[PDB]
Amino acid sequence: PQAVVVGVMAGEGVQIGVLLDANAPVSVMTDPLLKVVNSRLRELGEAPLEATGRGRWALCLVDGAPLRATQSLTEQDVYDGDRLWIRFIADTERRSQVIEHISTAVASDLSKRFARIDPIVAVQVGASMVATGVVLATGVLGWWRWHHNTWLTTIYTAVIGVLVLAVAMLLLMRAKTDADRRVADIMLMSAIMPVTVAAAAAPPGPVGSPQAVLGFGVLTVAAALALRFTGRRLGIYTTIVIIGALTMLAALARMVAATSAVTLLSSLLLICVVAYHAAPALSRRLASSVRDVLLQAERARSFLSGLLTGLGVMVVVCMTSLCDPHTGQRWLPLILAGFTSGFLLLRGRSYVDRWQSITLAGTAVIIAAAVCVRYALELSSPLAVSIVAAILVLLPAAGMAAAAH
Amino acid sequence: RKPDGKDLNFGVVRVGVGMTRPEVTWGEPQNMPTDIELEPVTGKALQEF
Repeated sequence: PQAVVVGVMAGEGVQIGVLLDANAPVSVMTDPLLKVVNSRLRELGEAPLEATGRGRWALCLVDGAPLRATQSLTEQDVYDGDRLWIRFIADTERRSQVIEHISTAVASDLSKRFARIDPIVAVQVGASMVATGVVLATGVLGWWRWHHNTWLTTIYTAVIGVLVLAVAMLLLMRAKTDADRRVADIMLMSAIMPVTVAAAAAPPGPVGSPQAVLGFGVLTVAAALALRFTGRRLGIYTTIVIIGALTMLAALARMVAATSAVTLLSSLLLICVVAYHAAPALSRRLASSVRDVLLQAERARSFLSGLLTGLGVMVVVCMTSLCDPHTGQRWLPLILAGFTSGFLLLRGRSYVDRWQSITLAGTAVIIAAAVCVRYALELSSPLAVSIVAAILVLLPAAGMAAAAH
Repeated sequence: RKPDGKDLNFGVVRVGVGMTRPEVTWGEPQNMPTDIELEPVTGKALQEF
């Protein structure tokens, strides 16, 4: 217990293993320690560490935070095998500055703490407004067909799709910086929505099972095709491909032959269950020399975050459709939802990434809440709503309490 | 530090931080209006300045 071995970082990146005194105060070690790292760099043939004007030498954690100069190395939470960094921190002492006449003083200070609007942001706002515009146009065009499934909806939407896509094409070829690419990506992202309803609106007669198959088909193909050639925005495109592909299979079955929705809903639930188990494997197969490791790691993470999210959307939509307060053994799907929620709640702890772990955890809570709301709105009664409200408020409160207390 | 006359900082020691007079030398405004003739906005402005 008299000493601990730790790695010390020095100028431009040399890590050196050292055995430090575990109880002397850190300020006693920084001076001779600087001499030692300099001596080794000199023998290695490198350039030593040097001061610049006014400042001081300090010993810090890898995160840069300095250690308290008077405390012992054992008094701080530093253990054998950890690492520290020796660093130069400059002098912050300077004159104070005063403006008395208040109108000028407000303008001067207010201009330094915040950012004014500029032309680069203006263009991104414009792109965001047009994207929002076309999704509203397709919505009203897509609503008219429910009352009149004529050629108008497809003819009108097709030209919009072509026009938006044609613009995005010129922008993608001309883009030079990430600022330009964000504008183009927003423009391209919006082109998928009109083409989808444009295709699905072609088969005549009352809308239903046969029309749906084309929409989810072209949606799945377009999202996948965009990703293939663009190689950016993996998460959003991947999530659309999953929900599109899975819905197309269900739509095809219902169009050909299906005894009940429960059958398809149960089948989808089972397909998602196996997919949740296979998820990390899919991500692994779908994804100067050092660079290769960095690129692969984040790409895998991207595919996995979208995959876990898309499956979440399918199960919440499916589970809320499976449970029912009037059909048969009303309690059977309710307890099945409980068992399903428990699996996701337990399995969510196996993920280290914050958004993957948080998104999975949240997916279980929304399923529980949605079922409670379902059993409150339908089969309505004063006791029923009273009971659900008590359950709905205590449920998350208990989860928070377990972590906070 | 050197004691040989030209070095003005010899025998001087820093004790802390505080107020000091700048090297600027202000000249009084010509033709100043009398107290009853002063306009209110420009009066306090030149005074607080």
